[PDB]
Amino acid sequence: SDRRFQLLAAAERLFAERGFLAVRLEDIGAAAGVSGPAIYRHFPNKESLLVELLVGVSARLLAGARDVTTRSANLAAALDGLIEFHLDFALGEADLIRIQDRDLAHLPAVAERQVRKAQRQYVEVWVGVLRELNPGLAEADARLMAHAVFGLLNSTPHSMKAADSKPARTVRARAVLRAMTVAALSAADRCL
Amino acid sequence: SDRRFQLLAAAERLFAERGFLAVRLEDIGAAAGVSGPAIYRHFPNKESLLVELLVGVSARLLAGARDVTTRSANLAAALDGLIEFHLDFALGEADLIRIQDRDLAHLPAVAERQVRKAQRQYVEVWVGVLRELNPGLAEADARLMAHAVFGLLNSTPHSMKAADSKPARTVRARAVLRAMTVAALSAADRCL
Repeated sequence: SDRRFQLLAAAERLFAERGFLAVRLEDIGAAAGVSGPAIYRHFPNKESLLVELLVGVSARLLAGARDVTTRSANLAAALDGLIEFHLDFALGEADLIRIQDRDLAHLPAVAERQVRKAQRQYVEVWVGVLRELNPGLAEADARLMAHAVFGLLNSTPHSMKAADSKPARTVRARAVLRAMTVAALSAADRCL
Repeated sequence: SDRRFQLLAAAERLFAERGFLAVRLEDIGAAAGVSGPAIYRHFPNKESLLVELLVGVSARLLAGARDVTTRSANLAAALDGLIEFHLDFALGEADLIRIQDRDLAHLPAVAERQVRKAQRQYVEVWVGVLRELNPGLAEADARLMAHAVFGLLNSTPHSMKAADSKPARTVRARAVLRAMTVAALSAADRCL
């Protein structure tokens, strides 16, 4: 029916492999599996994809994270809920992490401000939960731990590349990273 | 005597705060503290600084990391040596990490290839040490562990920004980060 979402999918990958500037809109629809010039109806032109792609997913992850917090019985499980929830994003949507890391600056200034706002709030969602579990942590302490863990979790692009993606490797990748992050937050709490 | 290094120093800060593209060579020497056109003798023009800056430091960190391996009494101590050696770079040379994050693409093809070559080998130095400490782990495990740890350590620029640099905060950053990375690497050895 609607060839739009099929086209976004193609953009995500092509922006992930070769750079945003490297990728030309012409071969987005070609590699996508879509018609000729009917593409130039909803995604003229290139920058328009990047914005929906980044701004969209970023707004979700903030909502999705703030949901985990609301739905959690207590704080202990809220932290686990986040760890898992981010791990899902981290291992599943490994393309968007690379796009975050490179092509965030080739986003229109209005949308860039917007995406950064969401990231900041998403870190603050963690900080909130991380800091209420251990009130002896300062703001900057929670932040440090929060970015630390994300740094660790979002390091997957340097390991979970296209020539890989085997589900046996993914679940083992998940198993470890989880184990790493939980033990990293615990070491932090004890240190301070 | 020779105001080249003073010019290098200026560059690092200016490339870190404002983007590479945004930085004009004119105001590198201005904010640096140097003469007018005598600058245009050893660093014409802009791109030249970025290459010496990145290629120099990258090639050093490889050497420095490979030194830690050699001189260390045993393997367990070689890991602590590396963790501490990277912490030195991660927290101290915070500017470069932000430049490695963004403006690696605006390096000439020959230099970019060389900078990535060093990063790759620097990871392999860890891999080598991390894999001999636990031969139960396969290659792809020790890679994921290495990149995991670097993601955690190189998350500093999201906290230790220019509006700060109070040494009390850095020793705390160093203490937490080390504690987190050491606890994380063991969790990895256990889980798998």
